[PDB]
Amino acid sequence: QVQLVQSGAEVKKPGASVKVSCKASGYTFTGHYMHWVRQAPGQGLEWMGWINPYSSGTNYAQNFQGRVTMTRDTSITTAYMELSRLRSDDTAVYYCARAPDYGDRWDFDYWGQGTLVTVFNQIKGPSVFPLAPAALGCLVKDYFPEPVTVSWNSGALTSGVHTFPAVLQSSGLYSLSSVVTVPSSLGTQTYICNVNHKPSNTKVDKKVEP
Amino acid sequence: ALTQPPSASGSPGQSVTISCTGNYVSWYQQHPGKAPKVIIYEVSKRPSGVPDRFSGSKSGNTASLTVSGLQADDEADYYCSSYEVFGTGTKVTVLGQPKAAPSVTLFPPSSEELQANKATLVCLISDFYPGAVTVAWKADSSPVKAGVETTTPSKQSNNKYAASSYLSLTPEQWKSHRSYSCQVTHEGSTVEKTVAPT
Repeated sequence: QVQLVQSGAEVKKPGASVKVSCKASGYTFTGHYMHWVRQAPGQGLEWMGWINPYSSGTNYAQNFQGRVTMTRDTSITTAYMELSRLRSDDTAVYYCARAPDYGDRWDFDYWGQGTLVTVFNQIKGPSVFPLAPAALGCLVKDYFPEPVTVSWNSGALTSGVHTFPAVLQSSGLYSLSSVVTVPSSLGTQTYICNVNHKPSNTKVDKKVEP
Repeated sequence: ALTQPPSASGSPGQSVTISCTGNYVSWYQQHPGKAPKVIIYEVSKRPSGVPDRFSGSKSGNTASLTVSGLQADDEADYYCSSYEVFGTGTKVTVLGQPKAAPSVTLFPPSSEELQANKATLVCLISDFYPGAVTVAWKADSSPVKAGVETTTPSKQSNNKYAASSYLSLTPEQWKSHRSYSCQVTHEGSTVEKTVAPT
């Protein structure tokens, strides 16, 4: 049987390097090409390159040339792929896939379980800005890492509160929005959003009014 | 270089068609939190284990993947690949629960944020099934790609999906443009929310 078992999950920092293995068994290691494809969380597949296990020749992608190196080991039948100058946008799951045969080299009939890389970087106190209305909320922008606890009136209001999931920005910082539904009542009730981020020890209360 | 429809869905037992506009064509099925698997190779051929209810074709510059007799396992992402180029992807849903139109709420940048030389358009989408939207920001009728950061749908507490999209803008361009819009498409259903400064 054909199996592709990769290395465990890794955490790196901006500028660091990570090496991912791909253990192969049950087939001719040097008779089929090995390809590496990455996929960011919530994004599509992106081909990175292929390496011939026989002649150790590689054909990297244009956008990854000069940054990715692919090697192979005949004795342990393991393919390797090392990427340098990692950034916050390089957080992706990396799979190693096998070319089915000699003639067909792109219909990957076997895939690995994947190796999640988590390029890690600057923590930061969140920036809270009110969202005037009806619906009113608060914007938790440029914070890292997850999670952030958002409440209203120190937990007095819990109905109609929707804490939307944060977005992984291109800068590596998350942005979360939590809003409430009100009869609009705006002039009578006072609304204050309490955001607490334990990793950076930041707790700021902002009052939202029209 | 391969374009796919953002969303496509059908009831259990229906059939759906997924386009791929860009040689051979191959398709992949990827369940959430799982590795992609080949279901279609060499235009229309199928590997072992793929049931006969999967089929493909190509007529001109566009190839189509059709799944007949939809099952719960078919609810997954689907991509078309030509050699090394991969498509945008298509989200397939077996209409598990009753359909629900998305709810859209758009918030302009706050006064406090503008004082810090920053501006962000917060567009919020909630209570929509299937979980697949198409957000395209419009600046006086012209779409803008830079600064667009859109999440992926996630399960709510009521079996529906929620998502959020943000358009980061500078104060100078926010004031220059007359208005901005958050157009979201849910399988051909486009609803536009427009906000304007001041």
